[PDB]
Amino acid sequence: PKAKTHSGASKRFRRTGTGKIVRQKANRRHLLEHKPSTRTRRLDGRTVVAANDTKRVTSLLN
Amino acid sequence: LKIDVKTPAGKVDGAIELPAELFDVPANIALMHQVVTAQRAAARQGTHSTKTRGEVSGGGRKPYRQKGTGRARQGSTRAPQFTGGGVVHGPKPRDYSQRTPKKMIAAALRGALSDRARNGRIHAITELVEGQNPSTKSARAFLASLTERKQVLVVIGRSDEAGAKSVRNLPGVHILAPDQLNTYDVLRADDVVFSVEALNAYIAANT
Amino acid sequence: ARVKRAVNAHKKRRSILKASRGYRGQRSRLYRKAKEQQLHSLNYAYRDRRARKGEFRKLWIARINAAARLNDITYNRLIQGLKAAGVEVDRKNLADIAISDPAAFTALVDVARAALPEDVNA
Amino acid sequence: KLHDLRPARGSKIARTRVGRGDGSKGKTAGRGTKGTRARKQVPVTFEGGQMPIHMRLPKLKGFRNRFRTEYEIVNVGDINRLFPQGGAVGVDDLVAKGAVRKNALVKVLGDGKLTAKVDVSAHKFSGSARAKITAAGGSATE
RNA sequence: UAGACGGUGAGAGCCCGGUACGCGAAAACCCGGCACCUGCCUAGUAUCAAUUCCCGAGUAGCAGCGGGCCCGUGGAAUCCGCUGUGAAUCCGCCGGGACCACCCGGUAAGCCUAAAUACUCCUCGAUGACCGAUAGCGGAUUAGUACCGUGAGGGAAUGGUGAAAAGUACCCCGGGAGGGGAGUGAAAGAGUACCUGAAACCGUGUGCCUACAAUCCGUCAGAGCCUCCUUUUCCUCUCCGGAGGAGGGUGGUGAUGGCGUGCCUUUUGAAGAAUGAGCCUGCGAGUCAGGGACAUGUCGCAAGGUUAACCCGUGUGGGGUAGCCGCAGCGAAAGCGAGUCUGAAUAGGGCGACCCACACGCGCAUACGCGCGUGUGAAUAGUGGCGUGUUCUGGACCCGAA
RNA sequence: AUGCCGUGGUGUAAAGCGUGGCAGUGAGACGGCGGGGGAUAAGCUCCGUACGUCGAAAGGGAAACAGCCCAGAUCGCCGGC
RNA sequence: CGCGGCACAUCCACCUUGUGGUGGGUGUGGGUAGGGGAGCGUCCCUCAUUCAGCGAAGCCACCGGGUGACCGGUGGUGGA
Repeated sequence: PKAKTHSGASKRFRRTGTGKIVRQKANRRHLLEHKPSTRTRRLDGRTVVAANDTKRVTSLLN
Repeated sequence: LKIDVKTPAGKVDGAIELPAELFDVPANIALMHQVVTAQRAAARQGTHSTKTRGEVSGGGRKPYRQKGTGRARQGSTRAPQFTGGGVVHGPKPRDYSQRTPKKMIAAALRGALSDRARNGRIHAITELVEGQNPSTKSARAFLASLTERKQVLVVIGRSDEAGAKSVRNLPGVHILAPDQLNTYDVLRADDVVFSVEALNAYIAANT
Repeated sequence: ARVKRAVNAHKKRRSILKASRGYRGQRSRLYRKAKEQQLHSLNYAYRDRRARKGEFRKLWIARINAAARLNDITYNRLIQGLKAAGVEVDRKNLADIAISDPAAFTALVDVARAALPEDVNA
Repeated sequence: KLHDLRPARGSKIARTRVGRGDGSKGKTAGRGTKGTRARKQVPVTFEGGQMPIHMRLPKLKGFRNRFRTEYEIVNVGDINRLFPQGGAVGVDDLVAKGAVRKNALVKVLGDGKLTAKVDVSAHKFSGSARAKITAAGGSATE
């Protein structure tokens, strides 16, 4: 009767001004001693969703 | 573009200039098709009922247990495949109507009217009465003398003295007020009859 | 709108049985049993037209052999000779000649014998 | 008339009846397997064996304010082409043209060459908007 | 102002019952006008001071264990109930999301309150792009009957003669039933076992094959008989015919030879000694609601488009801008804004801008194209409706567990 | 030796790549060539090969025969190689 | 290979020189799950047209027809 949006998807993915979806990488909240600042630079940012699963995600958010 | 017919029990009256809405419109049959189909769809009542499992009495018993019977996996006596059973994916009472844009409806209607006008099928009248009382006989003679066709659509307005009375009992003749002017009727009827008052209100409404 | 699907069934049903006449037992009486047999019948016809072609070749060849051996020559040498002469004549009508006119057949044999080179050397 | 009336080519594609034989689609005609799919449509969320991508990934940082008084946008270039004559500008005129939503305050962009010398009745102009407005010779309100 | 359905011996405006339309109430009863009847009121308004008193008591609030509120005890508001403690009467009290202060709104702990709204066992009228007797409720027929069960409960199948009964008088077989001859009837190919009368099935007659031969039971070759039939020697009996025969050709039978391991399901793999089907008839499984969502074809408009609810109106037409998507995005947000963010700066980098076959003026360049204004017409769009395919939630392709 | 990445010519209706929509498969067997487990074993079993075939491919031949050999049926022909 | 008939892509020339078709040539055309495209038939509604108690539908047989899902015609039964 009326759609629902997967909440966790809405709380993890952000649609941009155009047809793209980004992921906040944050494998950096538990343990950070052995991880160098280099690896944290690699993880830091909001990368684009891989095209091997955008076709699923867009229906998860819509 | 600007033509009128004679008057019943009189001479001639009219001479009203018609705008482009009733003549210079290149009507699109896909549009007209969509609108008309929507109309016949909405006219359907949606009483197409049925009855299935859960509405049929009984059938909760599960006889003929699942081993040593030599029988099928029954499970219920009112299941589809058993006679006296329910219906699968049956005609549930759909209430439906193809809701469309006002622009599409209006364009289709003025398009069809412009086709009738281009083909010389407009009969603009001033009134239709032997003064006050109705006369099926008189209207029959007048309309049969003017249009010479079977199917006629009449537009009068809220005037029941003879406008909405003489036309009854006339196979193929329908009558309505402008505000209820659909397209199915117009496309069906050839010789479309309009009252002066009908054109005045209609044209004014459509500028 | 209940449609009562019988008519659509009856069309192909009777259409099949009237073509099924001639089979034995239930094969010419029951739809579901007749249908199966026609599947195999038509596959058989499908391959058997091709077989028919080949079998007729074999019968024609055999009869040619008989006439040739009555004329003291084998099929191998007969055909080789006809090729050397250039006699582009089929085996079908060659056999018909071999029956309705042995004399002309023998004449063709003499042509082939003349056309053969000499022996089994080259 | 109706006996001529027909539809446009390309619409009204035939409904695909599925379980109606082998010549059309098949005996299973779509659920062409024997696992779960032959009985049930599978949750798109559920992967099947591993931690879903939702749980796997981190929660997107940040929050949403309740008191986010969002303003609408009026592009000064759009003002240029909409009102080359100048004359008068205001909320009512912009919504009368339909370039901006109603019942809300509007900001002005620095996007576009403005030549029409006209005062603008609006709120929260950007610095570039004021520079363009006074370069043409108009004036901002508030 | 009667063409609504229906009935009447085959399809009725004018044959009928009826409809349109217009009449019609002793007695009862709902609403409604009037009278009686009933009932409230011998003014508290204006002004001022605030020393006095009141303004809902085992109540609120607080603490404890819970419900429910988007809100699962979390920092947990307000509301409700339970147990102990237990306030105030306007300089008061409650609330405004722990909480304090200021500000604001309002005065709980007594009661009554029509309208908009929900449902139709049941009673008139009406419709139906709903079935038409294995369907519709199970119930058109002795129906919740018969019947099953100690019982709670379960829970069947059976419609059609013909317009009219005109129901085959009479006669003959026969114990009768039943049949026959007459006869009614348009028809008995309409006889209570009755419109049409399918298929499996049983049976009679008849053309062909068959008792020395092994194969999913056929196909292809294919002899010779039999039915039918054209041309023709000929029967010249010929103003008749095809008798017969040759030859030719439809439709059967098919001697005899070759060839060939049944369908489906499921399986790496099947004719199966792997499963299911005795045969026929009927029924039986991918559909529907939602201004759902992604993509698509096509059709309206055109930086727009679109209305929902509800109103008016009669065939589903016109209104109705509240609202939604698009229109500028980035950023956690403030806030900034064609940039923005991180950041000391950002040189860099993340999201999004603007891609020229190119002229005028002009920096750059031998030529090749970069750029600011105007332009050789330079690059352009969503939205709404109807179908298609998919999908979410709805029993969701269907049947069946314990 | 093969095999693989990349480049420059040549040849081939065309395959490929990226981008969206809708499915299946996600148990594989045998044979040829190289390998481990097993005994120098098995119609055994686990891998590899831009090796095929069956699977999903009828036909010929191997007596009959899914997997080997040849050979990839549009349909018809009482035509040839 | 030969002799002939259909079909999809493509090349060429014409009709709107791909709306969609017309004429010729090359290559192509085994195929399950499965994707795509175009189709056959039944019942109902609307519009137009139209046969029908001088015999409709359904059913039986017969002769023909299309590349297919199938069709038409003739005769009989029956009677809307």
